[PDB]
Formats: sequence, C-alpha cells, structure tokens
Amino acid sequence: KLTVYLATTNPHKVEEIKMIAPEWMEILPSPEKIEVVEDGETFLENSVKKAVVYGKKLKHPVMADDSGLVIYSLGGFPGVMSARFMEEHSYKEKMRTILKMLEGKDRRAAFVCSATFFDPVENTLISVEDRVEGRIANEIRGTGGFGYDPFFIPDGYDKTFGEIPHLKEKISHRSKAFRKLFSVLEKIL
Amino acid sequence: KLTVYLATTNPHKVEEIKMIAPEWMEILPSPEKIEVVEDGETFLENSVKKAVVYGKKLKHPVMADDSGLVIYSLGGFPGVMSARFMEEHSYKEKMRTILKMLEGKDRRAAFVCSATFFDPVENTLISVEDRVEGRIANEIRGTGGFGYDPFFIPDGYDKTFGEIPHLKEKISHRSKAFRKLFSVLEKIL
Amino acid sequence: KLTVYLATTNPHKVEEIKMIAPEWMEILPSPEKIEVVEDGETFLENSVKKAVVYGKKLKHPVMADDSGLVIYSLGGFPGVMSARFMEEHSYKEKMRTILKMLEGKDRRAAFVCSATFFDPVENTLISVEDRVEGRIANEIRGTGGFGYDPFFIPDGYDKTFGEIPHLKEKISHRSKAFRKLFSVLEKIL
Amino acid sequence: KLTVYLATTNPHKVEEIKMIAPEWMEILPSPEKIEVVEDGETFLENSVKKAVVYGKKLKHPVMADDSGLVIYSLGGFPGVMSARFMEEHSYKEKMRTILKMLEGKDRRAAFVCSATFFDPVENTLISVEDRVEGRIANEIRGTGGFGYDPFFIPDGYDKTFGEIPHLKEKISHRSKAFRKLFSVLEKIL
Repeated sequence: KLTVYLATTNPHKVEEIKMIAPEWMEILPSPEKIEVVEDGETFLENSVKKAVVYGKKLKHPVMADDSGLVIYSLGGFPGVMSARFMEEHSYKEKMRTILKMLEGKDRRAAFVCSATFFDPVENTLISVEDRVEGRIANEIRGTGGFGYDPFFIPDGYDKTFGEIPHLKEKISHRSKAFRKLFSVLEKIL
Repeated sequence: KLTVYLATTNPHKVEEIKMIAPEWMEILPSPEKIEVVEDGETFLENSVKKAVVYGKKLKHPVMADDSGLVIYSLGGFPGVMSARFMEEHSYKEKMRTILKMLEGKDRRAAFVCSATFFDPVENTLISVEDRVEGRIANEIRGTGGFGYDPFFIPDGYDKTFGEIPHLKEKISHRSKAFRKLFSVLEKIL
Repeated sequence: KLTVYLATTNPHKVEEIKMIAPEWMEILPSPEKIEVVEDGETFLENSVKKAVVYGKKLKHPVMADDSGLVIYSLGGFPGVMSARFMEEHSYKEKMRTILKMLEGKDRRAAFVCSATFFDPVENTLISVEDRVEGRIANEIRGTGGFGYDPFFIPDGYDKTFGEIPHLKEKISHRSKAFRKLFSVLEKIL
Repeated sequence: KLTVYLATTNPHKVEEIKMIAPEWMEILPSPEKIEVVEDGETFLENSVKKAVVYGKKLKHPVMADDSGLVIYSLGGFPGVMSARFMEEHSYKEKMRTILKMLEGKDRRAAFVCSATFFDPVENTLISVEDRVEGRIANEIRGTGGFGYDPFFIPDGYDKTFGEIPHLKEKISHRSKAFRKLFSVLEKIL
C-alpha cells in the first residue's frame, strides 16, 4: 500500500528495517547512492538531512536512520562519529581500542537511533528517536550483528549483541525507533 | 497542559497562531531572539532549521513557521525570499513592484506555510505543510493583515486578505498548516 | 607551470576567464560536474563553497566564480539569485520583467564577481571580489555576452555589455576579480 | 598600520599569535564572543567559517584559527574533535585516555593549524595551513602550553611541548601557519 525508499545503502541497516516493517509497507533500497554531508551535531540532525536530501532527489517517500553508540563515561563518544571513528579499521580494532579507553571507567552505554520519514510531495516530515540502554562488555564476544554489537550488552542480559543477535529484532534502538515511527504513520496516513 | 514556545519574534505570526491554538496548548513567545541563518531552499528546510535551533537553545518544546507567497508565472517568486526581497522597503512598495512584474502574466498564486513542532527532550520532530491558493489582485486593496495580504485574493473570494483579514483565521496557509500540525499532535502525544 | 580546473561548465565564464589567464596558467573546465548546494547569502560564500567541494573531489587546484547583478533600488536583487530567478525562462524574459520592476526607480546597478582559488593538497584558499558599476538601460540591446549583459551599461559608456561584449575583457567584474586573484597568485607561487 | 581582531578568546591562542605578529599589525581578541556552529569536516572549513561569521558581525578585518591533534594510527583522531572530545574533562584526563588507546600502536602524530584572514569590507579571504610532525610520548610531561601539548614531542626533540613551550614560537603548527599567512599579507597589502 505504501512503497518507501530507505536512505542508506548500509546492508545491515536495510536488513534490520525490512524485517520489522509493517505488512502495509513495501520497503525498497534507494536505487541511487546519494552523497550526503552528515555534519549534524546530533543523530536527529543527520537523520533529517539524509531524509530530505534523498526525498528531494527521488521525489518519493523515504525513510532515513542515523544511529550510534554513546558511552556515558567518555562524554558520549563515539556518538555521531560511530562510523567515522577509525573508519578504515575493522570494528574488531575499534572495539579493542575503546576497551582500552574504558579501563577504570563506568561501562554504562546506549545505542541511539533517530528514524525519519519524509514525503517530499506533501512535505510531511516525521522524526522520532529511541534507544537501547546497556553496558560495554569487558571483552569482545561473538560475531553476530554488526559494528559494535560484539561488545554491547543490553539491559536485562549478560550476553552481547554479538552473542545474541536475534534479540535486536525485539529490543534494539533501531527496532524501537522504527516501530515508534510506524506507529505514528499508522495514525496520520 | 502543553506549554510551547514559538520560534519567531514576528508579532503578526504570534498573534495568528495564538488565536487558533487548541485549548490544551499554552503558546508563549520565545523569551530570547535567537539568530538563525535561514539558508534552506524550501519552506520546510527553514521551518525545521528554526525549530531545531530554538529547541536546542530553550531545551523546551517549540514550534516554528516558515512561509511565503508563491506566484506561478514568476517561477514561484518571491517564495523563500518573501521577506528578504526589498526588505528595507515597505510591503506597499514590494506589492507595487510585483504588480509591474505581472503585467501580461497569469496571476495565479499561493501562500504556503510549513509548521514544525520539535520536542528537544524526546527528539521528536513533526513538520507539515499547507497552502491557500488564490490570485494576485490588479491593485492593492485594504490595509488589513500583513505583508502581501493587501494584494492576495484567496480562491472562493473577490476581496483581498487586506480587505477581509478576518477570513485568515479559517482559510489561510498558516491556520491550515498549524491545524494540520495540531491534529497530528493530538493523535501522538 | 600551473594547470587549474574551473568549477563551472558555463562556457561564457570559461571563455571569459581563459581570455585573461596569465601565460603561466593552463585553465581546464572541470571534467566532472559536481553538485553543490549554493546556499550562501553572499557571492564570496558561494564561490568558496564551490571551490572547496570541487577541489576536495578533484584533488587538484581549482578556481570558482560566483557572480551576479545587484540592482540597488531593488534591495540588491537579483544578487545571489541572478540565475535562480525565473530559471526556466530566458534571460530575455527575465530582463523584460526586471525592466517593468524598475519603472520609476533609480536604475543604478553593479555586476559583482567573487573569484576563489583552492589548492586541496596544501589547503590554501584565496578569494577576492570585484565589481563594475553601471546602470540598467531602458531596453534590451545586443545579443553579446550572456545573462543580463544586454541591459547593463557600464559607467563610461553608452552601450550595453550586449552591444560591446569585447570590452568585458578590459572592464568587467569577472576580469577585474580574476586579475586581482592572479596577481596574488603570482606573488605567492 | 593594520588592526585585526582574532576570532577566539582562547588566551593561549591569543598570546601565541600576538607573539609572532609583525610590527605592522595590531592584534585584538574579539570583544564580542560570536556563536559559530563549527560543523566543518576539516580545519580549513572551520577556520573559514569562523573568520566569515566574525567578520560579517564585526565589519572589520579578522583572523581565525582552527587547529587540532591528528594521530595517524587512530584514523586522524581526535582531529576536528580535539576540543569536543570529552569536553567536560580536563586535558589531563583526555591525554590519559588517549595514552590507553595508543597502547601497542604506531605513535606518530601532528598538530595542524588552519589560519584565515578575512576583510569583510573588500571581501578578501586568505586561508593557509601548516603542521608540525611528531609523536605521542609514553606519559604526560610538563604543564606548559595548552591542550594536548604535554604529550606531544616534535621531531628533532626529546621533550614535549609541555616541557619546552618556549619552542612553540619557533616550530609549532600555529607559528608556521600564521607566519605563512602574514607573509602573504605583507605581499598583498
């Protein structure tokens, strides 16, 4: 009933969103990789920018995601630099480095997702945020998920998202933010 | 029940929004004039920018408005330059100049408003657009309203908004866009 | 000695710049048309933005030009909107429309050019501006040059740049701005 | 001959720049602290942005400095985030944390400075960059200078800038970048 483009060519993000989409939404990947300067100070600003840039180009409803790992004891690092930090290195190398940063520090953290819908015909924009609170593990565990998953333990669990990646579908920042978005869209469309 | 700041110090805009607010919303003017570079290509982009800048500063829910006159035969001019065009001149001078531009041209036009709500605590942003279609009068008539009102005739009428300013409350771009916003907020908050 | 790309495919700008380039500089139009959102409030900001985006992509020295017509009695219009104003219409139609706007007004104006050099390897950026003062003619005359040239008469002359395009090399905003830029470069290279 | 405002109240930058300024230039810290969103991906973009915003407001020539520490094995971190990284913590804590990140890694680094002059009356903008190559020490040493100075050892020396701050005037990124800028200015003023 509604076909919507995603404003990301990140395969892990497309998979994760497709698997929680409502029965009434056909989610397609953008058929063009569009350049976006992601220079927002916050996830919301980057999610909105991407949504707007893709929507103006495609002239069709789009959704975007800007997301990140926030470690409270490190001033919220890496945050909006989650991908850009050590971007030519593997996530395993990034996690080993961040584990060294946290020696002697409080390990509380969150993954945060800002999910944005833009219809460029009507000029309706809806952006909502959600998060999964947790803590950084003391070592990397598992190879499931992607990115920082193998050292993030969600609230309520003792295993990392690398160890129990199936739980992302229920409790991740992305699943929660996009379900929050879908709920709004069900009300207003 | 909800106190919301407006992200505009324009007195005419504050009046117009206050008079259509729902009984559950207390609308206050921003207690600080905040500088915003309005460099968006579209009303939506400027409405979002203002909402975000004020919201991040005030740390409290805000709404913004970016609005303009769009004349189809003049490529949509003045559009986002509605205020900036001849800004040191009176609106009477602006209208006399635009009347000369339109000699021999189709007079169809619209006022367009993008109304944006941002809650910077939750990071929820909602933006919606609406419009009042009409035509440019052949001369300036009346002193009601503000800005280009005295030469804009809405669809369904033969008088300008300068002549019948009371109708803005029912049919203007601003009344319609903000009511559309309020409707969404009633559903999701 | 120095090959430089120009951040425009506007053939008139290319020709105009090539015709005053010093013997030590080879000028090439950019072989890739790079998208830049030209949202600067001034010619300098748009010129810098173009230089930086193009240089970052090309990884080679570039120059950029942002130029426009500034009519003082119209608050500086069209200014940075010189191209975007009625962009789907011919400059002939844009001039006819502007002539109607100017009836009864002061007719003084200037063309303004901001010329920018950027070397992305060294991270050296140099931007200089110049202008040619004049007046708007009562009618369009000549087909020489480009853009608004056929209704702009430079001080010291009674013919438009449409009529005397050969004089642009000597007196235009673009010739003066670029010569100023090349002078700087000659000193510091 | 020329009075110039500096677009910073950082007293160390002020002192450092004043101590190498030529006899013909009077440097004044900006008497108004002007808000700039420093969202550039590079030092040059942030330096230019600051120069332009401050100059537009002050309506007088200004210079700006955007500088940072670039550690190559950390993908160039902290880079443009040099200040923003753990901004609520002391540089001592930031250095301790970075030391932990670097355990077992290549320890090469550079300080980089982009120095920009802007004359808003003429619309002349000049930006030049320089750097000092070095390595990160195994421990924090000295309290001289500012920021990351106490764990950065410039090539040719065995002491940190914390230990030998007097040498910054001669060899630092900021001294070289500004001297390069003043050389240009001496030629073209």
